[PDB]
Amino acid sequence: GISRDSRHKRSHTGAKRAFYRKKRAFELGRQPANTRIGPKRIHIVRTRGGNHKYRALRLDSGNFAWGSEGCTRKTRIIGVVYHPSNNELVRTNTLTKSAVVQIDAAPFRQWYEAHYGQPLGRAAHGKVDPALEKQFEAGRLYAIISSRPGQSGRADGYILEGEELAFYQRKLHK
Amino acid sequence: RAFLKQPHIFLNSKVRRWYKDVGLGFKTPKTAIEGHYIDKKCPFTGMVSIRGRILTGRVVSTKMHRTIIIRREYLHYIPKYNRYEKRHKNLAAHVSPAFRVEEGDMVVVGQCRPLSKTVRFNVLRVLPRTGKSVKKFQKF
Amino acid sequence: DIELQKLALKAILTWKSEGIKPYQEHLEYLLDEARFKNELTVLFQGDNKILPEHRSEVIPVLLHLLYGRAISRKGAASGRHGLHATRLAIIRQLDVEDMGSFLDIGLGPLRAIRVVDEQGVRESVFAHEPLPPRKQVGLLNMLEAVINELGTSVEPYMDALVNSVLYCLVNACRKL
Amino acid sequence: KLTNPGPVPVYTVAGPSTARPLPDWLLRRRKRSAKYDPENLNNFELIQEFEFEEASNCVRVSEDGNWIMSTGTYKPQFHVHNTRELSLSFSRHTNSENVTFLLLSQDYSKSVHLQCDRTLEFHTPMGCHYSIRIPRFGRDLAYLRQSCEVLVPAVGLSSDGSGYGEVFRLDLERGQFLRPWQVDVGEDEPGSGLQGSIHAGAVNVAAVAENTHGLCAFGTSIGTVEFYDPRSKSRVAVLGNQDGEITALDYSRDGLSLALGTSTGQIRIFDLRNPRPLLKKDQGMGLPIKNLIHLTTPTEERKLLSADKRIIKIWDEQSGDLWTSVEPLVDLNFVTHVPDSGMILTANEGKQMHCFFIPNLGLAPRWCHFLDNLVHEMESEK
Amino acid sequence: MKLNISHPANGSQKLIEVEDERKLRHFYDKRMGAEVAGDPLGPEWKGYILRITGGNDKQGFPMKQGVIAPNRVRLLLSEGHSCYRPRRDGERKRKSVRGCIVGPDLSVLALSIVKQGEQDIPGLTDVVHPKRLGPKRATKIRRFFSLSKDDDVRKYVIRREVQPKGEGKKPYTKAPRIQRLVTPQRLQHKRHRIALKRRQQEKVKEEAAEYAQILAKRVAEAKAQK
Amino acid sequence: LQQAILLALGLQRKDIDTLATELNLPGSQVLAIFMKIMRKVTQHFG
Amino acid sequence: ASKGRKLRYTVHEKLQNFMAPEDRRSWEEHAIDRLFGTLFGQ
RNA sequence: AAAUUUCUGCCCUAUCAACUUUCGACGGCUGGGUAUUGGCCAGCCGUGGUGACAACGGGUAAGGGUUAGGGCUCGGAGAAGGAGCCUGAGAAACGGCUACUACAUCCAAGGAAGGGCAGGCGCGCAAAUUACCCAAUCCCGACACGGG
RNA sequence: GUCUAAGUAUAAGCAAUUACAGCGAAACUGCGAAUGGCUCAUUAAAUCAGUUAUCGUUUAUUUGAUAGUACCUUACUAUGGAUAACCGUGGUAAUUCUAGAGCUAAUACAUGCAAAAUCCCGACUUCGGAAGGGAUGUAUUUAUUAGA
Repeated sequence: GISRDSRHKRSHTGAKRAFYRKKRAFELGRQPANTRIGPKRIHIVRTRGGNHKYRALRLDSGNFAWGSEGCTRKTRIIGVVYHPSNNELVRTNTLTKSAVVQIDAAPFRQWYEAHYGQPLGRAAHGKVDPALEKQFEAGRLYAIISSRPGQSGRADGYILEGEELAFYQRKLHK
Repeated sequence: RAFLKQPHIFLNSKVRRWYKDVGLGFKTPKTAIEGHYIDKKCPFTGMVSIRGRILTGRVVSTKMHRTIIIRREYLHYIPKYNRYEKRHKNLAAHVSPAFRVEEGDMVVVGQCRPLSKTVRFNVLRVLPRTGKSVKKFQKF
Repeated sequence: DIELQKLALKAILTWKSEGIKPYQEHLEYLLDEARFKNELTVLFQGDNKILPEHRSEVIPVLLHLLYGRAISRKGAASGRHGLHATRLAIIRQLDVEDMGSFLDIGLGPLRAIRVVDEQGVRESVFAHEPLPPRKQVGLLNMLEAVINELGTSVEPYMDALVNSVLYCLVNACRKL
Repeated sequence: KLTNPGPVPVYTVAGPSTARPLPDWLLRRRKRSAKYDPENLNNFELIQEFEFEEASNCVRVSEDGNWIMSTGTYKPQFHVHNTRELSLSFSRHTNSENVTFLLLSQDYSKSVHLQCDRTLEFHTPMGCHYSIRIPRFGRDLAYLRQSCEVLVPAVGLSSDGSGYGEVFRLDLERGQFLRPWQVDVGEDEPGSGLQGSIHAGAVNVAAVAENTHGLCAFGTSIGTVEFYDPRSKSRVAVLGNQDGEITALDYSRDGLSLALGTSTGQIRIFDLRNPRPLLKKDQGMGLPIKNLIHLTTPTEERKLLSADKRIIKIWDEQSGDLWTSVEPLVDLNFVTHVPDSGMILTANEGKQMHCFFIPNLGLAPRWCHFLDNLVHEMESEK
Repeated sequence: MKLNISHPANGSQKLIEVEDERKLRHFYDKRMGAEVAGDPLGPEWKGYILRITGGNDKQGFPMKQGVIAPNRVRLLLSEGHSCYRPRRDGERKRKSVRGCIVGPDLSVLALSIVKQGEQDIPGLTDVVHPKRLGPKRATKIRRFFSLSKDDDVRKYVIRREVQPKGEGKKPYTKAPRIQRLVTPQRLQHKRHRIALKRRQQEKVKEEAAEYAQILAKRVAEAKAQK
Repeated sequence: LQQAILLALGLQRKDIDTLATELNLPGSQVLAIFMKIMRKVTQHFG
Repeated sequence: ASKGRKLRYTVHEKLQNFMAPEDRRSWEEHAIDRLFGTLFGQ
């Protein structure tokens, strides 16, 4: 019964219409994924052209990018922090696209002290912004999910840095 | 809310503003060039592609969230009268904050993909004229 | 050999110890070829991280199996994404005392090697080989991964590191 | 079929053997391509298709006890079984992952469920009686049988009128939303959306009895139980300031002693007129207890305690002693018991729904008589 | 309930008429695949023990393993199950089936002796029955005969002699066309595959080099116009 | 409930039908329970 | 105004005669109305 | 192949001037799914949108290209009834399964399978083959053959 | 329903002068059935038509091309299992009902180690052909850079 059609809606003139045609297979709406915290629970489904997409529903580790310095690592997921759409998603701790989520700091700190070597979160090219260093001494940074976990099966994204970092931290304070 | 951002231009780097032309002999306004508004539905700012149909016309409604309405009049030929009959239409287009918006002006709009139920279109040029309210009438 | 390693682990669990007991499922999921990386990130940065009490009881078996899994060539792909990123992530997620015991198990004959004496050059040592060049290039890949994923913290093992790598270099320049 | 403890042995006849199972496609691939020797005797099923391929939400057995309706997650649906015939009667699907259901009739012929997309959907064996979209988001559900009216707690604050927090209610012989039962949750951010805010603004649990008086007990996220009375349409009590979000709410068989619990994992048994606790237990870790109901061996009374850390502890009430505790090896979303005796059913985050048998508490139920002989076979094994 | 007992190690099977449900009483309350001694059956059955593998009750409903019921139970069956061949593919048909528990209500019991006693059953233990086909793959035949790397499985085959029509002609031998045999033609096909591989790659090398010198010439002419 | 069943036959001395009625049971379940009883008294004896 | 967020008190036609009220209650109502009288407040 | 999408063109009627917002009515921001764009759906707020150039409502009476001409060409819902599921590149096949309902078959009574058009009568009196082949043209398959 | 030199033949199938050879029932595999048409409440620019657009999408089949990806501490070494058909023991009153027992194949499902290899560079150069310098695919997702 779920779909994407327009036959149930009204026109630009505000007028409705029957235009009753039976719901067809290219109009298909599929049930959403509440990608939450758990071990890997990903299903695979063939689609138009038999093309398989990965519906993740429980996920534990995502790959996130410290790309202002040049690495990305597969770290664990703590839990959602904020969703711009819905506090209910924030309540039930769901992983969607563009979702700011706290993650671990151990392999990132390992890479920092492996390349630069300066201990972090405990010359001049090794430089961490102070709020990011607060996240580092907390051991749990703020990244964001920029992948579709329901439509790619995976939680990939980038760490939160600088302007968007202060923006979303202020929104946490809101 | 969330943070407005150009989706694939790296900002948080320690060591740009992407704006594209639409071509077709159009000029990206300076407000679209460097004006710090960011909207995914503007042609120069967002990643939408203008193609196909080019049109123009007169606004009747500027008072909406980045959405104007163009009243399209034409002289339909009724054969029973052997005459040309005035028929007004109503159009839809997304307003970029790049242009200065006037009411009753002649606004040039080009076709992009459908951005809502109604909007399939984007402003590319505005001609500031002294057009009056809906009492006025002209083939355009 | 993965089958050898699996029967080995079965006899390891035949040794019934309370240190190895709460992680045995993680050992089995490490040895299962379809859940290697994800079982590794279940082990580390998970809820069931290693308790430091029986950590001494659990380290040797897991380091030995992890060495064997870094060595095994069957399931690895081509390029760097074949087995190089595996060793990369292994040494990225291992501990420095675990790195000392890891280099201890990694260096078979060159664990106790001396390249410099009271004299300058130990030619009596340098005019001998304990190893084939296949295991030598593997050794150098291992220690390169060690140094790159460690960084500064390579100080307390230097007296083995420099001896091993400098013996390999001097054997190389002798053979050229 | 195994057994977790020594003295009082529980018996997981069925469930996920592995907390992280492989993909089932690769599993059957390795099965059909590999030689394997499994324990064919002791490994078996009771009932056909006792799984949901991702997880499940809520199960209930009927008042007739012949139906097993379980709501499951991947391609969200609900499996209904005739437990007399040990198979799926059918499996009907829905539009989103269900929150929680309730059976109206003594058989499965009438079901209703609160569904995550702000909906209350109804179900006959013919099909679906049309869902009602509630105004605001909700947590749980209760049913006035003596005057058929569904009531549901709601999260957030009300839009107009007061700023309490509400319990939506709709009568079955009327058809309308009668009135949201205003239950005070507290304050919220004035600059926000209409769905409330994340920090607070939730009514969580609601409990009632349907043989005794059945006072409308409500539980809200500031850790507060309120009371309404049927035929009064009004609040009766405000009580129970606690630290955690109150998750448990269940009347006893007498209809007087209440056993609530807070999301710190702290369970409290109260008398309705004694404000002092009849009993208190702070156990496990801080990971929240979810489900707590009373249960009786044919002589004594005891209590469930289900905390989501794979912790299911049966405590005593008359002595307070922890009678037994089980680790079901997975996270679990629902627990029931058979009201006959014996079996403890648990919908999990895992693949297969997992269930348990206890012999010291009760017997194998009326539809699985030979389970006593199965635990006897285990007794011959050890 | 009559008893079809098989000695599968002997390859033999035998249905036997069995009365005296008193003597059958110990078979009750037994799941399939479980071990029960035939010693309380009869005096020729001393030392004998067997597992139970299936059976059909009155009205011939077969008995699935792993189902806790004593009575007849209405199940649903998918493709890869026994007791049910699917009418079409991807098909889950719902069918009634007798449960594991050996009740009083059977007609036959499928059993298999897994260990003999000292007595020999005159028709079950006594007669040997070979596998109708031996293996076809060369590694399988090499494993059975424990052959070496040189021993010519081609002559170490198993042959079958048959007498055809034509008024009693000579016997005729049959040999199962070994699948996993490396033939020089197959080796040649591998050579041909890798030859086409290297030929493709050198052709890409040639066209890349000639395109490189061509584009060098073209940009030389372009900047010469410039 | 084993102790009650053991009382009801071993010293109260009645039959399986009145046992089925009294402690509320359909059939041979109490017979299987005494099979368990025999199992435990045999694992004690010897 | 919006999708469902307002309680449109509309009589629902199939949702009209679902279940008859079944008074399953064990006491005599005088116990409980005295009980609600002398709850915590009294 | 399939799938959206743009401008134009409907027939009549004001005893049809207000309508839409009554499953959002229009935006714009964010998420979900879809092969993708899309209030298509879920959170956020803004205000609409159409109409006396004829909205909206009513009525049912459901054409286009090939141009001396006529010719010739093209042109929604269901498979006993609702509900759910299953293959495939493409179906929500009506091909299947499951429940409910309703018939209704055999039976040794414990069980088990299943639901079409065509024809003749339709007063007791009446009127067109129960023909044959895939021979040609065309269509489908491991495929020169097989089936239509 | 579906067979070609070019899938799997031990039919204890026919026909003959040495794993196999021809014909070849059966069975597995792959293809098929998005139609041929039958019924009946209609569809009043929503279909439909012209006219665009996909820089917003999926595509078995067609033919065209199409893959540089070694080594990487085992020091050692052209691979697996099922099962069908088949042989037998039955059950029931029984339908595409099928139980037990014993076989065997894949273009069915499954894994898959020679000091070289291959690129880009090349100093010197007799067109010599080369010292020796660097480096090791693809599919998925995210971030960055280039895109002159």
